[PDB]
Amino acid sequence: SADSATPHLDAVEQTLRQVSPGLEGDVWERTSGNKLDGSAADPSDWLLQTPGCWGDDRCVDRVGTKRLLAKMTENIGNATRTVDISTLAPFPNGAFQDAIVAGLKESAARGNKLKVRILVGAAPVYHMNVIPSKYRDELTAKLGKAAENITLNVASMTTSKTAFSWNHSKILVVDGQSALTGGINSWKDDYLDTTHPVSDVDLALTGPAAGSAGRYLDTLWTWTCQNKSNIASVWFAASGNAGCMATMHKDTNPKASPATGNVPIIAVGGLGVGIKDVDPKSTFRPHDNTNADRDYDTVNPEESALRALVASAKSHIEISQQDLNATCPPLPRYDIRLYDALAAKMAAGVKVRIVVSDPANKSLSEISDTLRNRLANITGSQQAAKTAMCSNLQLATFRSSPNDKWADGHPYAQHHKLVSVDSSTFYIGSKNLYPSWLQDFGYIVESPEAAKQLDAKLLDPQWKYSQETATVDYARGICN
Repeated sequence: SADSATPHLDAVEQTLRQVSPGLEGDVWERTSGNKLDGSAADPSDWLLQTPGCWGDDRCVDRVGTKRLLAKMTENIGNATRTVDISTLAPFPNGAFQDAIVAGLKESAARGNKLKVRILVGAAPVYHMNVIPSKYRDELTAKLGKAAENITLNVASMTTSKTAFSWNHSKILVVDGQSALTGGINSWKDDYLDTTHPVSDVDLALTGPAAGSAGRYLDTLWTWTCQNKSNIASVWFAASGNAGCMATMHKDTNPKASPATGNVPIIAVGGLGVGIKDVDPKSTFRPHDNTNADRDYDTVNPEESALRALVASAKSHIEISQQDLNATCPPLPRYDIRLYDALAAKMAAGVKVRIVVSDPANKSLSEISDTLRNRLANITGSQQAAKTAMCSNLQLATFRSSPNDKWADGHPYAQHHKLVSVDSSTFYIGSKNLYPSWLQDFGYIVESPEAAKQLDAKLLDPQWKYSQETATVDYARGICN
């Protein structure tokens, strides 16, 4: 018998086919043959960690931010057919807008005509910073003559006011062949023009998994175009006499996709609330959508995917997030199944590291108290729960230097949506682990070589400096 080289993806895949079988292909997809899109000078620069400083409370070395902007511009500049962008509102501005404009000009200068979609999600209150006809016109002016070659769709969307759902995915797909995704929403939101920048992470790849991201964006745009005449749901603006391109990706890029590398990946997203009510094909049989809505799970496979990635760990788990708990009533405070999965792992002796952003930006007591309470359910007593927790947990707030704050007095903040297990398989995307009912998207990658680069370039330094805030750290007998 033959031994799988992708045990973690195999397990996550099995769970996704149980939960969201009918969404396979569109909202989640397993592909082989991807390449993590790092040059030959720097093999790790698929890992787009911003700002890139470590050990330095003045963040001298901004190579991470500089590399992100250059990669956005380069990827768009190589477009020959399509450019597909999603983010949280507002529409691109500042340095991101400059990179979009420069890339689109470079593609046009090479003789290309492009279709371009730009989709943002809006909180129902934020409808000032979301005028799509204004953004279309400003981008068209900045493009100049290059605008003649661009068929543009720009939209802001809210899928549920009652259940607080709108797009939060952050994706750049070019020609359905290259993709960037992660937690970086904009230059200003991560305070990157600043001497207290926010730590964040994106990944860049090429290959079939970029097609997966395009199919996810086709799912959101099919709904957006179906609702383009409902002003409460969608504000839509297009160039010239262009239509609403519901399926730009299916139409302009194909399904069979050639391999560019040897990395297996599960692309996985969610549809939030108000796009699709249920996966009619699902036989899964496990208001609070995170913890008490089966139908919601079936159209939000990313939630089950992230819990399955935790469950697949045999040795150790590292979680880096803005938080594990939500502070947004009516949302629940935490994902019960996620915390139960983490508790069961510690009950087995699997190590769990959780680094979250400084509450200033305890936050920590909330996490350890909950893990302990879920462990008490499993182990039978608070004393046995403490034994399992103190012996297997590392819990801290984030720091990128030996200073407790940035040199300029602001606290460190972090916005990662990162999970890694067994120095093997990791998620980078836009989906927070705290309860949230938005459209989100990310990639789960199984590659020990890449996961070890993630250790060396991100998680090892993160812990070198964050351990100083730890309230629990089994490696030094700390358990306060």
